[PDB]
Amino acid sequence: RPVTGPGNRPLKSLSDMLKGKQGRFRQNLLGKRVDYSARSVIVVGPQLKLHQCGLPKAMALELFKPFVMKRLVDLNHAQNIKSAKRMVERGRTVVYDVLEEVIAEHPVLLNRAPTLHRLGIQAFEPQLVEGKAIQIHPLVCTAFNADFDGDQMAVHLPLSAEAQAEARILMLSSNNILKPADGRPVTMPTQDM
Amino acid sequence: VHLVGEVQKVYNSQGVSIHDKHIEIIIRQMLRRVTIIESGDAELLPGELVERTKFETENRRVVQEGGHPASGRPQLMGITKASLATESWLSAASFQETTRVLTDAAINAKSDSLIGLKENVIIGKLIPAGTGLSRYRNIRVEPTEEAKAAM
Amino acid sequence: ALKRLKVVSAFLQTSNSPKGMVLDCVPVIPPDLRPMVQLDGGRFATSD
Amino acid sequence: DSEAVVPADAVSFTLLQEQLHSVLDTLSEREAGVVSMRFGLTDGQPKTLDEIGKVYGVTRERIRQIESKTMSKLRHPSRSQVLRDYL
Amino acid sequence: ISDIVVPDAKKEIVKGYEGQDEKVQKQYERGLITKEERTQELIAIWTKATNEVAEAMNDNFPKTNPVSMMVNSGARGNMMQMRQIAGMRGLVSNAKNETIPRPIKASFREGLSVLEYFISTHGARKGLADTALRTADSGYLTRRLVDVSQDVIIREEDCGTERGLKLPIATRDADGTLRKAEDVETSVYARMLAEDVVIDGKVIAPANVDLGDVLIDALVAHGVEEVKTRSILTCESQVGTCAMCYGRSLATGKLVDIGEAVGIIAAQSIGEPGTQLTMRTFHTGGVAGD
Amino acid sequence: FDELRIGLATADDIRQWSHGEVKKPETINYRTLKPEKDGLFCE
Amino acid sequence: ASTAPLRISFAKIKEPLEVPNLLALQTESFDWLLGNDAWKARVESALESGQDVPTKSGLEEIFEEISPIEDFSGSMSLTFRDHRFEPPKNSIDECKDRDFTYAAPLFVTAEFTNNETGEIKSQTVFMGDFPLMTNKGTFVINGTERVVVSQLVRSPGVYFDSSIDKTSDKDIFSAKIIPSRGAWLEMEIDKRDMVGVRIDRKRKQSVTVLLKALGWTTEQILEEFGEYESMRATLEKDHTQGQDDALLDIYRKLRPGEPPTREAAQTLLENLYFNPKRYDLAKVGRYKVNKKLGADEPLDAGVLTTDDVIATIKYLVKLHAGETETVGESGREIVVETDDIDHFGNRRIRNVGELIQNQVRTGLARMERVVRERMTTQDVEAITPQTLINIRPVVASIKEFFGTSQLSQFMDQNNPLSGLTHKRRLNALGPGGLSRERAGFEVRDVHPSHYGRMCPIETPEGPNIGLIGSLASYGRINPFGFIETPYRKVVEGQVTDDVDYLTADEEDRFVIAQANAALGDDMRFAEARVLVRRRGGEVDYVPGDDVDYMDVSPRQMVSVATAMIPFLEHDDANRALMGANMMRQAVPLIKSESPLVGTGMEYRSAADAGDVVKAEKAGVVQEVSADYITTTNDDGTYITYRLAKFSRSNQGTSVNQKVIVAEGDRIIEGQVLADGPATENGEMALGKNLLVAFMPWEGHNYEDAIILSQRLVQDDVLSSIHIEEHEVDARDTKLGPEEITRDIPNVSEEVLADLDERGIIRIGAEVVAGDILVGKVTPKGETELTPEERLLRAIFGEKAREVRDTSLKVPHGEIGKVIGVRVFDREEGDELPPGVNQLVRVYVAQKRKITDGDKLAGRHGNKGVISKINPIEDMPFLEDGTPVDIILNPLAVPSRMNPGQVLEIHLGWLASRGWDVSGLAEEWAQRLQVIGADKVEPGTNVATPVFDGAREDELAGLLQHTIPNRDGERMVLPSGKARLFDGRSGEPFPEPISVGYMYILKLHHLVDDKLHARSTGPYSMITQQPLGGKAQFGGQRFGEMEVWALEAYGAAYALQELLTIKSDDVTGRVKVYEAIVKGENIPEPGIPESFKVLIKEMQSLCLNVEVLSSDGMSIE
Amino acid sequence: EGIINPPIDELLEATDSKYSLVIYAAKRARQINAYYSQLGEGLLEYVGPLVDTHVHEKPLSIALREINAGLLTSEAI
Ligand SMILES: [Mg+2]
Ligand SMILES: [Zn+2]
Repeated sequence: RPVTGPGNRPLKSLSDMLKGKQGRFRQNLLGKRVDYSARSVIVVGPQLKLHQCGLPKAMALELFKPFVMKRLVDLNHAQNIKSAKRMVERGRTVVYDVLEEVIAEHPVLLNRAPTLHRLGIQAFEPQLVEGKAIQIHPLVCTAFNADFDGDQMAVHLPLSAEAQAEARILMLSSNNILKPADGRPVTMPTQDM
Repeated sequence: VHLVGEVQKVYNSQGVSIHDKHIEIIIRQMLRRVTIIESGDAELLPGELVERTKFETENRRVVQEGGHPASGRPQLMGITKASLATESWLSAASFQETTRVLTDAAINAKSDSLIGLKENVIIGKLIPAGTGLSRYRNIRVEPTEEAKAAM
Repeated sequence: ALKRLKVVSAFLQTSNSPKGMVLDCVPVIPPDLRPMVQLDGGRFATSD
Repeated sequence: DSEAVVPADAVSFTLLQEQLHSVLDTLSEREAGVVSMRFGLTDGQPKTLDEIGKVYGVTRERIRQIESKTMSKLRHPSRSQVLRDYL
Repeated sequence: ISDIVVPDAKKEIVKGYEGQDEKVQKQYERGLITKEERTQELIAIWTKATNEVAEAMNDNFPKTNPVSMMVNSGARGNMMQMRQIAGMRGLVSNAKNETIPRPIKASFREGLSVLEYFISTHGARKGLADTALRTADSGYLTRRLVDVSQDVIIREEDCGTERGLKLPIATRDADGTLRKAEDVETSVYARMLAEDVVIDGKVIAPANVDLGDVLIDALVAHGVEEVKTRSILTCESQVGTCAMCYGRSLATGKLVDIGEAVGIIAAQSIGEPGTQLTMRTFHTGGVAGD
Repeated sequence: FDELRIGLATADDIRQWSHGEVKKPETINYRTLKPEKDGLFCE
Repeated sequence: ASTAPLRISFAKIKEPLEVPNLLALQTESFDWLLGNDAWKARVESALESGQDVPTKSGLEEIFEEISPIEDFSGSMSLTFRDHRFEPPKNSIDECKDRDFTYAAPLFVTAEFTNNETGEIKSQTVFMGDFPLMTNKGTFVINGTERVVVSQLVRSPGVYFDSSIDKTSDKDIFSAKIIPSRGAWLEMEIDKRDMVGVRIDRKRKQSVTVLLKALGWTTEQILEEFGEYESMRATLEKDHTQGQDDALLDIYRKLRPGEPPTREAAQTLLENLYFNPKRYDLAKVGRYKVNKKLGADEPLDAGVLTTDDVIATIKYLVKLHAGETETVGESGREIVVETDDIDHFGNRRIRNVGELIQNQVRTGLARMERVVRERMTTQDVEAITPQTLINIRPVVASIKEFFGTSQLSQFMDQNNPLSGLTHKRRLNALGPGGLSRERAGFEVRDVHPSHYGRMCPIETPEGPNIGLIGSLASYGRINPFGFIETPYRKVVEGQVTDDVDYLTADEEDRFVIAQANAALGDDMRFAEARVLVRRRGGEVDYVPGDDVDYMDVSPRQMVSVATAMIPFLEHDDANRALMGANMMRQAVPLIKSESPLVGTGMEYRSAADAGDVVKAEKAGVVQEVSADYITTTNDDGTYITYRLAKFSRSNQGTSVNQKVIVAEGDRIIEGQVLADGPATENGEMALGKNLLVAFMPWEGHNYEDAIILSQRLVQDDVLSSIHIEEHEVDARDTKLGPEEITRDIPNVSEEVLADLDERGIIRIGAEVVAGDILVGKVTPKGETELTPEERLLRAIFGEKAREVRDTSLKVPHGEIGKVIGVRVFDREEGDELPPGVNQLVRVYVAQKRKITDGDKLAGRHGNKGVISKINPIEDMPFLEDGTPVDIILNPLAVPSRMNPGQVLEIHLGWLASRGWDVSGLAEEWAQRLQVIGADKVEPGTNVATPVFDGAREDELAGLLQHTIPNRDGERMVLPSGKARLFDGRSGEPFPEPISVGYMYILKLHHLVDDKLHARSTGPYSMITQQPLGGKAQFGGQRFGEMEVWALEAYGAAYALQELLTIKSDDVTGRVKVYEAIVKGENIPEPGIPESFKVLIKEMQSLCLNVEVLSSDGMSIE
Repeated sequence: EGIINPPIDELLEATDSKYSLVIYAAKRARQINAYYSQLGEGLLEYVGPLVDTHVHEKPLSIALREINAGLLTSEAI
């Protein structure tokens, strides 16, 4: 019998912390939580182009807080850094204008939970849009195996110049037309068009 | 051929189509080790799994030394055994059976060379695949003289 | 005999002596890695 | 946890340090030095007045008056708009 | 409601079939036939009936109706879904992999009866459970494949050797003609010829060129029966595997770059349709281990 | 970061790692809420 | 008469039996447990009616089961004769408001009698508060309405299993007696051609040793058992002989290490089984064992006897021998056959009464142990019932059940249907039962026995598929615990108006017909050919007068939730399951509207649900108002019902209750006076019904996404209130007391503008993220001012004070108008937990309108997120100019195999525009005329029962005869499709489009709850990675497959930042934030922290994990 | 005015590989980014944007514009 301790459950052990599904190896070294990220239900946007994704104003503003603060301080909209933080927390119109200015030409990696194959993560060009649900291009949906019954897709932010470089060149949505399983088109779904 | 055909017909029965190279790479991975038999001159144990490259190196060494080579037969083992019986214990430890590998690695006192991917994701270093390779990453950048002459 | 040779030779080639089997001093995890953090409400939170 | 350094607070404090150092540099060299010693902007231990009046070679009261003048000058609306937002 | 038009002949054909069925039941009531033989003949009879009514409905529906347009185009659905929407559902699996004697004779447009709905739910719940279990198993398989397949990266531009692999370019050649292989794409396309090929004394496919539609068609027309394609199995590279042996990557259409992680992509491709497979034996047949 | 050598930890090695010795099971006094002396959590 | 609003009925067959009280399962079980007036009234009513029922209540039965304690001298005894209740001190609303468990006192009379004293001393004792159940089947514990769900389990008894072993090449049979409480036993036959016994599966042993150890002799054993060769072989191969030798042998095998003792071994054998306390077989166990083994009237309650063991041995060999019919030991002839466990005769539900009774039983057992210890450690003449009994175990077990237990589940008050379905669920998961890991293919699968006893359609679709299922509509619980279903009686082919309740086993013997079968004008069957079902779930027909029972209502097999769906028969099983699961999430709206087309049964579900407020007396209303309604019965009693108004439910939704009755109208008992959430005129109303047209529309409705008008946003058609409740507690800490005050430190003057005098946000003050709700300040803290802070304060002359702000602020991303605030003060008479001096809760309520992202769905498993809300003019309008309120993708219905929604849409259109059929002389016209649904005015709802709906001929013929809405023309063509003009471009669409009214629901998967974002926030402690969740600003997880996918791209640098800079590196995060803010390029990532944790941990297992470099030691 | 504005084919044939292009454009982007943040030291080694730039721009976009223009060259050590 194990050392039950309180009697409700066996006690954790030094080796138990280093083993299993919940162990360190498979839960805090190969898969980690990450800052500069978000999640929200996805809706269909047909007016988008193949390389575009719609980020709600709240999510876009919260993801890009450092960049929005730097832009606000540089444009004299906010006096100092702390005033810029107060302004972005308040949520005035100038903050959203700066956000519209700053997000452009900066990729974000949309990612769905199962991520069965390498097309599960695809870079996109963000685009501010009202509402609170991500707008996604219908063509790239079937690569994610993402229907619109109800589905949440995580958005991750490449920070370094190298990361956004890879997202611009490698992980782009428009350079992954062919599915790697057998080299056939996957970015032309068939439900409606 | 048998393995590729069997798995391909299993997949095709529904309608999906996977290219044969994807299967072939795994099938090569399974067939990598060889079971040593008649381990007389090679001086190591008989009847245990050994990598193909190590077997070739030992055979070349012993034939150069003049001793007759130790024979061996190819052995096919599942993916799980192949993954567990890997040089890098820090990758096998990350795999399903953490306790056993750690005990045998500690007893063997084997140093884990960081060549590989899963071990280089643990340490937080750059994976040696894609943009993380040495040859791609050592390049330096500078414009041409005519660009500076223009501006 | 094959298994016995495997382990005995693995110990022979390695410089570490077999006496490491029987530990004499038990190491202790650093306290921050087994936190007894203060919890609001006068309660406590401890690791096993 | 509570020990984790909030990056927002850390960067705000670093910007505060930079702005404070620049504002002190705006003041005269001796005035900035004496006020910094009086408030330990170079070292974690501020030196009281007569303790400032040993390395600088001025009296415990001369140092007091110039420290007061530095406080008055810093309280001027000129070098206060930037520091007000930092609290 | 009027889009889905049930075939008119359905009632007459099914009442004929049920007349034959009740004749068989009558001749079973006297003991002239064993119960198991009754089950087998009835299962065959109703399989024939459902195939025939499916054919009748397939003939009935016009090409201009919405369901035909959205099933023929490849948009969504399958012909069997329309079969069980318009025509009778057919035989349904009993619990623990058996078959019922009285298969559902009603389509979803007419509406199932009570017991018909119950015996359909018997299979529906099993299908959901099977989907969940297959998803979990596929995930575990993908993890194992990705782990064993790590550490195999492309680390050489071209192989040092010339040995290759023999593959069937064309098979099932009818009399007096040459027919290409049915599954030529998944086997030999996107591979690399180890050496040139000469059939009429002239080089047809050069060495180290990727194979497409035009080249394979030309080689089949010239009448060659096999081909020697370079592959990773025979690759002889001092460091990992070379790019030339692996051939062109499939997501880009071009020669696999040096340093690309081919093993991870292979494992992911193998494990991706594990959820999609969902194939199982329809019935054990009363024998285990066969 | 070149190699993670692992092996049996002898008593001498564990003594070398240690910055002291744990002599008590005490964790924290019930009133001052501070770590005790020579027990667990000792500073 | 006036029970429910008029609803035109399309049903074709009359129903003899009315639907029972939908909540009988909970209320009657708890009445039995309490043994109050209701249970004994029911018992005597059944007895005078001749119906069987347990005459002994639950609490008194458990008290009487505990015999008086006898010490080693047996001198003393305690008798617990009678138990009684007192009225609860706290009213239900009071307990809900002030966080008290709704309980009542329970007393019992304990009598002290000692032979040595020869005196009897009687004194009443009180064992604690007993959590009581309100009339609506909910336990209000700690202010939260809990509900206890019935638990499916394997009933105790014998179970025989037949199996095939590939190695043996022959059949293998096994037997197992499953007790209620005691240790278990198994009897395997011909494992290797010999029979054996598993005594706790301790060791290998034979049957001969067991029988010899008993008093039964070898001669009589072989005389009885000489007709079977296998057991004769077992006998002769057994060398040991004699009762003593076998007994000591089995004792040695069982408890090795000590010499065998005859008396000790015999006492052990008596204790393990023959003792009545260790092997307490429940009444159901004996009841089913005597039937299975065929024993004629054994002991009604008791332990297995040697006769029972020998009978089981016999039965096992008869089953193995191949004989299928043989005489039962001390019983009549009985079929010997293998029994499958999954049969619902072998499945028993532990209703709430039995679960609470088991917890009370273990508590009383602990009490008995404690008092026995006290007698062993107490002196005579100082022992009284008051002092001896310790009430801690009973109260601490009945309190440890309702909290921290799987069966006592948090109520989900999303709507009345969700409440009902939560009440009626039969959760197979729980203690002492089928757990999640123990699930297999068989248990999840449906069985032919689940007909009227369990709904096969509806169940959770997650990993626990089929393990949890709702009780059937007509199901009733056997007193033993099995589930009955009613059936009408048939005699000489004539259906009688008599009903008999059959369990899962009694059903097998008979042959049951189907309710949908037609009947003639006379009570005889119209057609000789009739569909029936028989033993084993067969569907073979039996024409003519041969049946004896038939189903009483065609909706027997469907639960309450599934019975709501109209045209269920046309939907696939999977989509019906999804729709049933979806209907338990529709939120109540500002204005509720009952379905135009639906089952006829929503009224029963609504009324039986507790949300509606119905009258208890037949009087006249005297005062009608929003807060309360007053009624005056003719007798003279005055009763006023207080209507809840905008009070937060469990899920955070309003429970506003409207009023229907007028001033002077008459009332009958049970009539509905006030609706609840999702109700209208006493009818369930989970959503609004929208005019729907099927077409793809510019890709907005792609892949099941939904397009709806701006009218729904404009007219508040789909709008719901959502009330959030967050509270703070002014606790007392070591440094001092935290103070709730308006004088918050280090703040501006405008932030604390709307606060009250004591620092509480006023009522009706709109708030946003960051707004102060209640202002609180820490007592103090050891403040060491930093040099920069010191200089800044001196320049500005502001005094930093030890008191530190800890005020409550609205969580980020929130908005709403405050509606109420409650304060509980320690110094006041109000009681609080230790330490908390003051506790404040604030209600923030917002009127969430339908918007993009919010999830929407219908009844038939068709769900989708709103993708765009076009203006009213962009909608494709109909010929008269009426825009269609929603566009749905046609691609869904054929592939989803749920054409029932198209039928619903057509019938909704037909209901919206009335119809007139009189003298048409058509077949469908005749059917409607005799049904009575011939002349229907516009707008009146229509009822299509679940399996007796409107036939397609009826719908077509009605569509031919819809009332002309305007200008004498019908807009929908006979085919059911209409001309739709494009709103935007203007030109008509090329071909007609199917239009009509669909009942759409607003789910609780709103986008506002799902939206979460994080620049940088809180971090975890043991490992420095970001922590999860939305309430704590948590970063999304980058799982193993994510890093695999990124490796597949070859993107190493993005991975390197996603593992090091963006988490798990303490030095890197401050640096990267600083670099981003200052514009400097991102710095080089360091080593992660989790790797350092790993190496430190593995160093703590005596593994000297040394990080070394190629050239000696490495730099880190 | 988009991420796809510099097409990938020209850059790819200029650099002859895809990962090489990523790392080399990233190095150039880091160089221009650290130039823009000089704020006064004026180190001679640093080189600013060779192509014209907007008032507000991303360093990586200008780097990729330079790669497409072809006036930039690389050389492995
Ligand atoms: Mg989905
Ligand atoms: Zn090669």
